[PDB]
Amino acid sequence: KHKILHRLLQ
Amino acid sequence: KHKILHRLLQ
Amino acid sequence: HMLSDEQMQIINSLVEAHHKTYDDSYSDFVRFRPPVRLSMLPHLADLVSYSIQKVIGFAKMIPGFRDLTAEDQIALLKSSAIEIIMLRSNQSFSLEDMSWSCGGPDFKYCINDVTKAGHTLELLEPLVKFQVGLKKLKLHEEEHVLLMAICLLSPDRPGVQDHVRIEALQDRLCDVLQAYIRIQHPGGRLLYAKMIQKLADLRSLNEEHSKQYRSLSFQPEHSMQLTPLVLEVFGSEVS
Amino acid sequence: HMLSDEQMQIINSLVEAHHKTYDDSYSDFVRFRPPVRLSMLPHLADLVSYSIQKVIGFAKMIPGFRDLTAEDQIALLKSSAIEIIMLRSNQSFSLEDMSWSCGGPDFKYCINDVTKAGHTLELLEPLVKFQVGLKKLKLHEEEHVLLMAICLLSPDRPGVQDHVRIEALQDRLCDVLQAYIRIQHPGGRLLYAKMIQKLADLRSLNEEHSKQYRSLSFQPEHSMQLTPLVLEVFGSEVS
Ligand SMILES: C=C1/C(=C\C=C2/CCC[C@]3(C)[C@@H]([C@H](C)C/C=C/C(C)(C)O)CC[C@@H]23)[C@H](O)[C@@H](O)C[C@@H]1O
Ligand SMILES: C=C1/C(=C\C=C2/CCC[C@]3(C)[C@@H]([C@H](C)C/C=C/C(C)(C)O)CC[C@@H]23)[C@H](O)[C@@H](O)C[C@@H]1O
Repeated sequence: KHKILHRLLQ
Repeated sequence: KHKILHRLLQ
Repeated sequence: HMLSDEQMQIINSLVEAHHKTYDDSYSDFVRFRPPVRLSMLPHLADLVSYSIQKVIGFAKMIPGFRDLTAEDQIALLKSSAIEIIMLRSNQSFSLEDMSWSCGGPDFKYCINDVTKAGHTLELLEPLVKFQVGLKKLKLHEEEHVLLMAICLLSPDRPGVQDHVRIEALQDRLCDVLQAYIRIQHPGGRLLYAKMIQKLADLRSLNEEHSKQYRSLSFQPEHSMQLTPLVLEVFGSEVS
Repeated sequence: HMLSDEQMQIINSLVEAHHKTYDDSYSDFVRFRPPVRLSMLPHLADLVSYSIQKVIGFAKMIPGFRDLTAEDQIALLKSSAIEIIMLRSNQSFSLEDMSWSCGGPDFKYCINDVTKAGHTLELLEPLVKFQVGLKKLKLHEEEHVLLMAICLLSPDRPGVQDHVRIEALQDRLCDVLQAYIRIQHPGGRLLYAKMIQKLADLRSLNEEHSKQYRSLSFQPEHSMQLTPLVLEVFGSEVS
């Protein structure tokens, strides 16, 4: 879950 | 799951 | 030989279904995120998402589709949606330009436009050859919509439960198409076999698109550019 | 009394963080689905989604944020993102027009624009009063960015694990803000209390937005207009 947030958070 | 498809399929 | 009353009623409703769901003015396109020349992924995501909504609308008006179970309706649409978009896009395709022209140079899509949406010639070459060979068939609108309905109503797709019912529906549509071509299409003795070959080509195009779509969907900086409807339909969730 | 070297380094980095993540030209806005006057939900969804990406970028440059656990980083952003967008939007807000002006009449948002995105005066009235009272404070950019960082670094949010660490970070930022106002803001004896009141108002605005966002997210014909990032950040999933 939160796939995009993890990517954006580096 | 498929929430939008169900709605679009009436 | 001629066509029956029930056979032409099928043709009538399928033609009306397509006219109601394919807008030749393309004026809705100014609502999409604009094209930029993965520069083109926002615009093409919105284009495909809009086109999925139209395919669902077309499907709902195919005789007997709405009487299938919700799961079968989802199954058929998740497996066939990209194929019907490929088939329906032939209406905007030009042999002269080798591209799809949608009422305005902003909405004219060449092959290089689609590489800027994350796809490769491994998909775009067979796709353009598919479109040109399909355009050379010069299908009547009757034949075009019958082929979309036949493609949609294929029982040999993952997830379908009522194999028997879907096949009977597709069988009746094939009967209509074969009869229409023999009676109404001058010189179409070879046309039905060619159209069924195009359905084969679409499976190959579908396979390659699914492969390249996995790359997009696995990189969050690209998948975040997609739409929720595209994520649903092209995603791997099973009912 | 004056500010320490470490206190002004915090101010330096926070100011740079905001300049790098707030583009005064608003030229990126032509990439959003266009505004239409729920007519405005596509455009405002794209606006908010873009703004979330900038808030994540700002957050990442707050001293100590990136050293928190991934879950705490997610927790703080999911709870505070809408508040920081409300705070950061004050930069485009005009007292004269009572609206947000983003370089072009197409990107000028009045209250009625936001009702066409599914929201009600129950949210839009306190929001506009919030903006006008915040604009009347005439904050220095230093104070503006400190308040965004303080808002973001609140330990009293659902999901946070390292209460102690987040509070220490927020404590240091409040220390900086209080000292900055006393030394650098002529006549600011009451300013710090007012700014902390604005943080209270944001909680109330957040609460009301979450309520109205549930309506959108529960109707698939509206939620399908949102973006995947907006669905994630404003959604109810917990790590
Ligand atoms: C959609 C339609 C039209 C053109 C279709 C096209 C031309 C652009 C590229 C397209 C979408 C292909 C590309 C592989 C898809 C990628 C999708 C993601 C990036 C998600 O993988 C597939 C078909 C292709 C016309 O506008 C009009 O005929 C209406 C019609 O419905
Ligand atoms: C976002 C920013 C800017 C304006 C902000 C605004 C004005 C439009 C309405 C807005 C988004 C509110 C509305 C409740 C949100 C609804 C969201 C969904 C429909 C998902 O519920 C909240 C803030 C409001 C400026 O463009 C500029 O200052 C950059 C800044 O970041």
